[PDB]
Amino acid sequence: CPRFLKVKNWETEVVLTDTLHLKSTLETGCTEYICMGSIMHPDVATKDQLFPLAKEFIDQYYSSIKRFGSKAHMERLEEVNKEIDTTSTYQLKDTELIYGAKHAWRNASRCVGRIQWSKLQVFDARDCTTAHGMFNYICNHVKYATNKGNLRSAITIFPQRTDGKHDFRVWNSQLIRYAGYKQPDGSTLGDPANVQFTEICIQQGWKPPRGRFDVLPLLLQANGNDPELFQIPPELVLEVPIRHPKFEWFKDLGLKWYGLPAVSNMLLEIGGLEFSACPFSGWYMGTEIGVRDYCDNSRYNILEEVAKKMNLDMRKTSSLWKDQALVEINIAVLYSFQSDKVTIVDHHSATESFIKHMENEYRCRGGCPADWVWIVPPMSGSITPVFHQEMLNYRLTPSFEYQPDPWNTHVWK
Amino acid sequence: RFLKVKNWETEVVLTDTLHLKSTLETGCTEYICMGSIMHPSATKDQLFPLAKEFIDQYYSSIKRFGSKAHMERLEEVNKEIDTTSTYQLKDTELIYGAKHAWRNASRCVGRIQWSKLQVFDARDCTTAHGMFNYICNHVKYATNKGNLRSAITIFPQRTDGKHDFRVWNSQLIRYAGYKQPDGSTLGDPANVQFTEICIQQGWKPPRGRFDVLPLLLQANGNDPELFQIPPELVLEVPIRHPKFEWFKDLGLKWYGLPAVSNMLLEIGGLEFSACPFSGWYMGTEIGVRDYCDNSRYNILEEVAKKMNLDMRKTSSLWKDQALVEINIAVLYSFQSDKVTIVDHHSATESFIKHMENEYRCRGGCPADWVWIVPPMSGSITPVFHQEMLNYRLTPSFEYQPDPWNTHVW
Ligand code: HEM
Ligand code: HEM
Ligand SMILES: CNCCCc1cncc(CCc2cc(C)cc(N)n2)c1
Ligand SMILES: CNCCCc1cncc(CCc2cc(C)cc(N)n2)c1
Ligand SMILES: C[C@H](O)[C@H](O)[C@H]1CNc2nc(N)[nH]c(=O)c2N1
Ligand SMILES: C[C@H](O)[C@H](O)[C@H]1CNc2nc(N)[nH]c(=O)c2N1
Ligand SMILES: [Zn+2]
Repeated sequence: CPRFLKVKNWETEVVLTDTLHLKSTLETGCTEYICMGSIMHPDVATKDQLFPLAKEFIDQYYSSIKRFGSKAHMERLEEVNKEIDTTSTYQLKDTELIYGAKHAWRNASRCVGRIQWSKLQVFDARDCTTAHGMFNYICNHVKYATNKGNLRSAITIFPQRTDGKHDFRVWNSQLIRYAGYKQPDGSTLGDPANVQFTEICIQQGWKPPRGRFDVLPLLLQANGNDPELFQIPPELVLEVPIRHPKFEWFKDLGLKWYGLPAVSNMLLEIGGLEFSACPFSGWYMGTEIGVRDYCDNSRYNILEEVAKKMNLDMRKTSSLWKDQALVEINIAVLYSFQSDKVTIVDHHSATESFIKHMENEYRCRGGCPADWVWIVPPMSGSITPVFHQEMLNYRLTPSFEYQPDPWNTHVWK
Repeated sequence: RFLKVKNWETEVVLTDTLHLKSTLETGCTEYICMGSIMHPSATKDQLFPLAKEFIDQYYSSIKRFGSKAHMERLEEVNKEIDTTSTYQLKDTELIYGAKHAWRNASRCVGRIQWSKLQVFDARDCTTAHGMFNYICNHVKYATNKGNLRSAITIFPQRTDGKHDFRVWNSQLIRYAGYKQPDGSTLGDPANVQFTEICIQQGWKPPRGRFDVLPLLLQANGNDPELFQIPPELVLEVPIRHPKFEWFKDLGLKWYGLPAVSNMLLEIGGLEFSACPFSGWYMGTEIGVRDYCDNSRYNILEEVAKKMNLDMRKTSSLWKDQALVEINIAVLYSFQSDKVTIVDHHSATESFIKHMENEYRCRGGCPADWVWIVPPMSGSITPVFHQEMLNYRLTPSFEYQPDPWNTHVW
């Protein structure tokens, strides 16, 4: 591979120079002959696989603290090496765990919020032994992160994978999501995307309220056991009702959303160690809710209903009636979050901050991996700065990876 | 391997086999993806196997692979390369090659139309005056009084790189750009340099906002010469709004014929360095990019003003509101003037149907998601949710160096 790669901004003419890509550790899925850049998703490590991966991470940590080649550095290496040899695995120090989480976020190419990468409260839940404990740790996460509306980003890390038969898993893909109920007539109530999972909860014993916005319970798996259900205390789930600063009729749509965006289905990889349950959260960019959750056809799909109340011409598509209702819905989303003092950021602010982050990363780190397809907002794309920014995508470690859904793999005891 | 692509909205899965036929790099490796890089990085012995491959897929596509017709054509291309270091395409081959280069154009959302393309063979052109005549005919045919028609004019292939035919204009029709004394820019800022090359060549600029640039035509590696297209061939649209009567007072117009002239058409290892091609506009090209790009006409703030919007915080989404209205006006103007235009909803729908067509009859369709998704309202068009595989099939339209960075005067 070439040593220096250039990326250009076509709006501002700025050329940046990337050396970081040389440290690339995982495969992107692309080859010289084909590009999988728009593809969403393109029994444990042996002692001989683990040695190099650990050292790689440890060297990197001691590099970051300006102690590379130090006595403490070599002692730590020997300690890890002996531990992998005696026990087939090793344990991270707390300092190492905190560094790893922050760097997994820093490396997350699909994330536009990374200017905040170094400000992450890390909760070490590695002493957790049961689902009830997982629940306690998660409720504490939610309340801390929620902070009465002034959200703070956090990750809670449960015990690492051992033999693969003893995984900790949060079965929910996000900590806070709404239920979805298929009707006999074929229509859906709630969030249609969550029907499969809503059905799983009901099977496990959940009593469904069968409403439009029912917060799903947590389905929690400790130490490879069958998962158990818990209801998050309602008072811990901050919610915002959606209203419009001009249209008085918008509140009559009976829409609201949850304040805390928290991903619980991904795998944290640090020094070759696998943290299969590592829920993390930050704060929302408006378009996530206003464009995707609300306007995707497979989601709440409210464009039609909103276009009507707006008295828009809906016969030809070239009136752009769809577009005009999209903007208003996203105005209402940002307006309702700011008025209730819940932290939210619009797609203009967020993309602008990300350009500045990316540049500083090029200046200090020699690169900043980014997935344009995820980075560009799902509306008004070219009037945000990221649209015009060339990006290099590649996969540094530590990282957040995808993993199989647990209901596909769980062995019911 | 047989690769699969999923649409996440409809859950339709398609299976791509066609990708196995490609041999040109895309720029990515297993460890670095350059999916958002705009521009990622011949003799007898080089020229033949390519000639062969192209002749082979031609006779395969007309259902006579290994025919007597096929065999002689191969021997034909043999001797011709052996003795002239090149070869000339049959007419039928030229037409097939052009249509398929459009078909293989990953970045093009309009490809449902690929097989309806009027091919003007201009290979007997020898002078810039010649080229100009050919181009005027192209523009006039393709404009067609508003009922636009896809066309391509193909000039003589490269021979030795020293006698290249080149259209210096990157597009056949574009407005001028003037670097003002006070530091502002008049017209289209994208064109400031090219405009200045024209003025330096004798062009008398009217210094207006929307001045059609003259043609700068290079024939056979010679110095280029200026030609103004006759105004009655250049169809333009005044932009007005269906509800906002003040929008006409903005003073905006755009040309009707989108016609890319800076690209290289490659067929059978032959290089057509001058091959302007045109179709018809998708509304967002003008409403979003041309008008609202910060480094282009940059009209967002002005429009938002006339809309009396609150422009103090970005979170009022005032920019978004203005953008939607600008694109409504654009569609409405063209439509009202019986000039062919397509909205990003219609065009994306057509592209998804086209994709399904391709996978069913051809086994795939290379598509560049970064280019296919419109620059506004992305996820409320179907292509946002469509996984697409990108790879490079030939015949293709490629990029080439700007001529002013290579030509020896
Ligand atoms: C602090 C405020 C943050 C903001 C505003 C933000 C912004 C975003 C946005 C808009 C997305 C796209 C999500 C989607 O389309 O589904 C995203 C994805 C993502 N974020 Fe961030 N983010 C934040 C914090 C974090 C944190 C704390 C982490 C991890 C420690 C993180 C890691 C990721 C990852 C891994 C993805 C892609 C997830 C996937 O594949 O579904 N982000 N972020
Ligand atoms: C017939 C109606 C057509 C429509 C609606 C259409 C639509 C589009 C659009 C919106 C773009 C993006 C251009 C940009 O943003 O700069 C594009 C690009 C492109 N089109 Fe099409 N197009 C059409 C016809 C054609 C024809 C006739 C050809 C060739 C014979 C062609 C080949 C290409 C190529 C090579 C690109 C990429 C240009 C570049 O790399 O800058 N298209 N098309
Ligand atoms: C995988 N596609 C489905 C996404 C559904 C979904 C539903 N609720 C919340 C999120 C959160 C995504 C998300 C995560 C984080 C950490 C920050 C942020 N701004 N956004 C995602
Ligand atoms: C390279 N990025 C800037 C392009 C600017 C530019 C200015 N005028 C016309 C075009 C042509 C774009 C274009 C080309 C074709 C063939 C069809 C279509 N609908 N649109 C492009
Ligand atoms: C097919 C395509 O990869 C898919 O729709 C992607 C496009 N870009 C995205 N970008 C973000 N932020 N989130 C998404 O879910 C997607 N989906
Ligand atoms: C950086 C990125 O490649 C560049 O901004 C691209 C993005 N997508 C595009 N898509 C289209 N249709 N036209 C363009 O000029 C661009 N520009
Ligand atoms: Zn790629």
